[PDB]
Amino acid sequence: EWWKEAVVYQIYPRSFYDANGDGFGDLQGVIQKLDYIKNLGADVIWLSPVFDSPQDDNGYDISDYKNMYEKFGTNEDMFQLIDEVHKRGMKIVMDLVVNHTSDEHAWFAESRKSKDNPYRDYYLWKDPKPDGSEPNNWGSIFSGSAWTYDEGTGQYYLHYFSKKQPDLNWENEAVRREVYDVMRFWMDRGVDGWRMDVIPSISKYTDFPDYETDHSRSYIVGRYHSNGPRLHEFIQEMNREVLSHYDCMTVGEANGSDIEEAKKYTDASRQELNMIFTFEHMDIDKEQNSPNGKWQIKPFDLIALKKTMTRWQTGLMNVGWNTLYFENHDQPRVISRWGNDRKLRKECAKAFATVLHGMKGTPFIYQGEEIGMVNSDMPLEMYDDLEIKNAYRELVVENKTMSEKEFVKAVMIKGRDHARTPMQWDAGKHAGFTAGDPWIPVNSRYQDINVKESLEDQDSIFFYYQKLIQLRKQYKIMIYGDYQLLQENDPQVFSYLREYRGEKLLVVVNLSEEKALFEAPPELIHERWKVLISNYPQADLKSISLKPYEAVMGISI
Ligand SMILES: [Ca+2]
Repeated sequence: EWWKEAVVYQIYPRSFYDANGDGFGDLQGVIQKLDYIKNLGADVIWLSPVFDSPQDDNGYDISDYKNMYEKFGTNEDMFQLIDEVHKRGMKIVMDLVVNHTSDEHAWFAESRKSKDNPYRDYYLWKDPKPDGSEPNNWGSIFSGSAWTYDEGTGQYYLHYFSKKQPDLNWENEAVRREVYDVMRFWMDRGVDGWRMDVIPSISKYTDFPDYETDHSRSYIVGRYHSNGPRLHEFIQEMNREVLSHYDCMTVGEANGSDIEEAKKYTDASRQELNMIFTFEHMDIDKEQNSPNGKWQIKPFDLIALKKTMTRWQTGLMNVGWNTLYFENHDQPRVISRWGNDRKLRKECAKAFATVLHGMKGTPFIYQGEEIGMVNSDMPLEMYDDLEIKNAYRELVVENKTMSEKEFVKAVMIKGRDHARTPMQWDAGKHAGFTAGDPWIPVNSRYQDINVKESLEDQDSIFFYYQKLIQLRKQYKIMIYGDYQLLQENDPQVFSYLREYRGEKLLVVVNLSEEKALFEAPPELIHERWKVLISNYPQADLKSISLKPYEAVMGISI
């Protein structure tokens, strides 16, 4: 299946390329950079959402599923992009955002008018408690309550995300039909698949029970916010009504998912989705459940990474399918977060890439990951994301569960905007992103980190990624082989083995700044190896003295 063998490149289009000079990346800009992506070697593009939206959550608050936001272009520009993707032998996946819409979507503008409106039951409306307060103690992921009051009609509406992202009512069959008609509209025009935004949230517990009260916080995000009673029923209905009618790929964004849930979504026999993004490996550097959420930082712990990635590799080894990612539009640059982004930036970027691309699953490359883009030193006032604005207000100003200094430090490590500063094309003004003024500043280190310098340097992170993708297309063991963690207890080295039809692939990566040692276990000592890739210049893999961030992948001969 082409989706098993794919390498996906995720574009965050407002930050990719600005062809028309307004500072906002656009769909013709994407078209003009497709040759670059094909030369890297990715065969599938996932576009973050370009549908009409007032941009409260930068496109994830959609106000029209059948038209583009004007700064991206028009549907004609989108149809051309689909065509240009296909002319290059590639595929395009769009972002399906159907847990919620914008409050400016015509559906919601109508819903909120009156209880008798035909759109009233497209959304989730509930009476206040007798004292006027919210139906329950559920929280929003972007801080505060999940409920907002509408004075006109005397009810609250639910939003798991912002107050400008009212949640759709999937109990109403008319809403399910509306979603399936959106999907067919785009698929009939050549969209090859969907990345499904917060897909585990679409089914609600319609009794809306309170969470057990904590004492540490007023609003709670927990187990009712996902995996509702009708979740898999709905995904199975979407497959029958839509996905089964096209040659397509689907990936669900699945924050909160564990390995058994992943098998419910991804086991082919269940006729749901092809794969999902879990957050469990993204969650290793926060406390389990602080009121400060992901902003309650912990240092990188390689043993925690090895345990989580291994549970996923073994859990979906012979049923379902994994996604493989360290970066996306919601995550910091991994080398800044967990590694060295200075003197060992190249070695480190290549080392995290080798850990990831040596595994079973579909790899995702976030725009700029392939040139080693890094987190930004911009001051807090320059950040754009509503998530930061809302968390500063709740955690620092109001509840005082984080100090100013601690919050600033956490945002410098994990703010989503580190992913969103423009793609770095060359060393000229605004890194070649725009001839105008970019919507957020370009990262201050762009003169040293960009596509131009990368293509001029044979030792670039770019060529290393290009090689990993080539290897994947040449060596079927990388796609189909099983997985075994080796040297499990080593606190510096992530090593593992893939096996397929009597061939072995050995991946050994020192995720640390200091020297380390890998010794092959006893069963492998009489293997002969050929080195397929390494991030140091100078094949006896039974014993490897590893330099800082040294990575090597060998195949048995
Ligand atoms: Ca533009």
